Amino acid sequence: TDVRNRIIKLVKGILEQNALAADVTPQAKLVDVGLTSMDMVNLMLGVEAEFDFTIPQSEITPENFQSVETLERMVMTQ
Amino acid sequence: TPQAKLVDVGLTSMDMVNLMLGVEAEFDFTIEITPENF
Amino acid sequence: ADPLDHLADKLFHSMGSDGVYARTALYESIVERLAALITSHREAGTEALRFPPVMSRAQLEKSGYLKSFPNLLGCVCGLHGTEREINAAVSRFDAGGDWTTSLSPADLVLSPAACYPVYPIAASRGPLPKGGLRFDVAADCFRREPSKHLDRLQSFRMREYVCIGTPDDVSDFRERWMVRAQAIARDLGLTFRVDYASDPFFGRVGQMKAVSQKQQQLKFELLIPLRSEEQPTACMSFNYHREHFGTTWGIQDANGEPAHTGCVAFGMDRLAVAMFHTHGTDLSAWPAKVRDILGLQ
Amino acid sequence: DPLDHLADKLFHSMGSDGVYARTALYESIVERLAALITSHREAGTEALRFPPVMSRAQLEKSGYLKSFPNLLGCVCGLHGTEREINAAVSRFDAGGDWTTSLSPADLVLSPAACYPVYPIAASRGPLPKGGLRFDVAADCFRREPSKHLDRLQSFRMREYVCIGTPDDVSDFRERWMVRAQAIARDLGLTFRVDYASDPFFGRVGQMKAVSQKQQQLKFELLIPLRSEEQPTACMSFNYHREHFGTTWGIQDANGEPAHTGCVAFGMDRLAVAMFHTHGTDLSAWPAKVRDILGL
Ligand SMILES: Nc1ncnc2c1ncn2[C@@H]1O[C@H](COP(=O)(O)OP(=O)(O)OP(=O)(O)O)[C@@H](O)[C@H]1O
Ligand SMILES: Nc1ncnc2c1ncn2[C@@H]1O[C@H](COP(=O)(O)OP(=O)(O)OP(=O)(O)O)[C@@H](O)[C@H]1O
Ligand SMILES: [Mg+2]
Ligand SMILES: [Mg+2]
Ligand SMILES: [Zn+2]
Ligand SMILES: [Zn+2]
Repeated sequence: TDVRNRIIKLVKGILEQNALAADVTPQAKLVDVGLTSMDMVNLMLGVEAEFDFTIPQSEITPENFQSVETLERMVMTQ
Repeated sequence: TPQAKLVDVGLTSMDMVNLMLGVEAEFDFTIEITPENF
Repeated sequence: ADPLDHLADKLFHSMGSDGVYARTALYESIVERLAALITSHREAGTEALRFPPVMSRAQLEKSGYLKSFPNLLGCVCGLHGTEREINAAVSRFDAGGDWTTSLSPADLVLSPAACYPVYPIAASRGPLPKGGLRFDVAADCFRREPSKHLDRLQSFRMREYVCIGTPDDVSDFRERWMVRAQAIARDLGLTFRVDYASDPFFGRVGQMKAVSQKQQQLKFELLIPLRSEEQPTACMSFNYHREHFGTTWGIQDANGEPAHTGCVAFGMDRLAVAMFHTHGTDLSAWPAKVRDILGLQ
Repeated sequence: DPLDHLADKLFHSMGSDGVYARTALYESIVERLAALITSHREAGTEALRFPPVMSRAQLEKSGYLKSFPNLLGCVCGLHGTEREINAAVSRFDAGGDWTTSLSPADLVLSPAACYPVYPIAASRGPLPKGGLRFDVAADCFRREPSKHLDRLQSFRMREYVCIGTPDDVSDFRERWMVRAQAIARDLGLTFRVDYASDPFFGRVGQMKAVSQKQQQLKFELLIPLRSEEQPTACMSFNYHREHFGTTWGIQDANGEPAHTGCVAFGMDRLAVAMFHTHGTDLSAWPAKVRDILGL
């Protein structure tokens, strides 16, 4: 869905706004965007709440949390 | 002897423990205890 | 049949507990020579402190250790009750029961890492000078992870160089120590690689912190294959803490911003075991350059 | 207190009475003292180094609880499930007491350096003629908080331990009582050697001490640090009779339960004594003391 995508970009944009701002694209790496550890924690919760699901600990990985793209690929597979 | 040092006859620590305990069995003794009086 | 197990006979004696061993003269002579080699690389202006195996529980709590590795922490507890209560506890022991029910926590924990006590010490001095501060710290550390593998101890020696300053002070420090530590490992004739890594944080949220740590490349380890190349043993680490300790302890750099910190950590027991695994337990048969570097003659 | 002025050069506060960070100056002297002690080690002495923790069951078996239960530090931890641990952490997060979720491990902080050597020795079968001698060291712990620099909760202990017949142990202790005094004299220290007792807990304990002093099972080398009237014991010379031999089933060369004894050096107390006596400026220390320490 373009729904999951644009919504993820929103929560990423919302957490980002808690300090500064930047350009958030799908292939852009989250760490390069400027997300720190508590951001990544907050982002994982802002996604588990947004889509009424729980990420299996098995899927909490740099692979799935690399970029917005890799993240939607995880949200959508559930 | 009633002059012989208590530890000289062969009363080691556990002996002296029961010796404080045994003297309790006699009277109002609740003994705190110091090196001189033994 | 762990590949390290054969080293026990020459290096250790059992103390009735996995991960807790008496050290032989042979073993300790190499730990001490490794310690002296590390000292020979200490930078001028680095302040050396030696910490005991315990530290303030309140200091450790404040530093956030519980939120990260609650399961590894060893606390000090004691019999703090009245003389009657303590005598009863001992009498229960005498009668086959458990005296430990009378224990309550002290204000101390066993130190899980050498560097923790240095941050409040630094903080008490006021604003950092330009260039920051450097420390050489060491401690017997404790982590509650029993194991029979000789490279995973519950009580082990850690030696760290610690940098406290601006983000630039710290990254420069970590960069130079990553190069030097590799040179040392090379001089020691050890086979190793250096790669990014993460600390084993606790729980599900801990997994995400770890993910972020690896992504930010906050932690490198020097890894030596002891049992296998598939699961190598981390014998040094190069850690960037960002502003975590600076903010916690109110440490301000010379620009008035919350200080960053980082440390290079050497696992003294792991390095010693790495040496015996690599070169064997006969010191006269060690390579000449290695004997030289360690001053074995 | 007379020692207090030494704090600024020797130690940094770690936020707990009797637990201090050691400066490079202080640790350099501890190290030289350790090396000096090593250089007096008797031939045939096996050197072991112990970690700051040991087996709780071994210490229990050694009888430590009947003597100093109030001094013991036990290692405890959060041993529960992830759920239990999470609640404990949650309590802490809220400013609550997470320590109620602690339970005891199978380890204690070592109260003296020699305890772990007795089972090690026992596992080797019967003693050779002339007994066994060990050189041991550990960071020890005793739960006695104090502000005085000579009364620490965490401190280094170094010991020479003898295991053998009564004559072996007794000869060993006499050699070391003379030898220790010569070392103290070479270090420029003021001292006397006197009968002493361990600080046994409770009523019965007070009578254990009297009997200990009476049997002369313990001497101490006492150095005036805060006063001549209350000197500080910096070394001890302990005769245990057959207590550990019997406890651990160690038998001497003649089939008898072995006797044991030890000479204990309090490394932090000796170092503090050196700084109190000679001051914190090493270049000014007397030439014979500098030479003896290899400075
Ligand atoms: N259980 C242990 N036994 C021996 N040495 C250890 C142990 N844990 C850590 N060390 C050593 O001390 C250093 C401690 O820093 P660090 O906290 O990075 O360890 P770690 O990341 O927990 O390791 P590991 O993945 O092996 O558990 C390590 O690099 C290692 O050399
Ligand atoms: N709390 C302490 N702080 C520093 N060193 C200590 C402490 N307790 C013991 N030591 C050192 O360890 C040595 C051997 O231990 P030992 O059990 O003989 O001490 P002790 O007899 O309890 O003494 P005290 O009456 O001094 O507390 C002592 O001679 C002393 O030098
Ligand atoms: Mg670990
Ligand atoms: Mg004491
Ligand atoms: Zn560190
Ligand atoms: Zn002893």
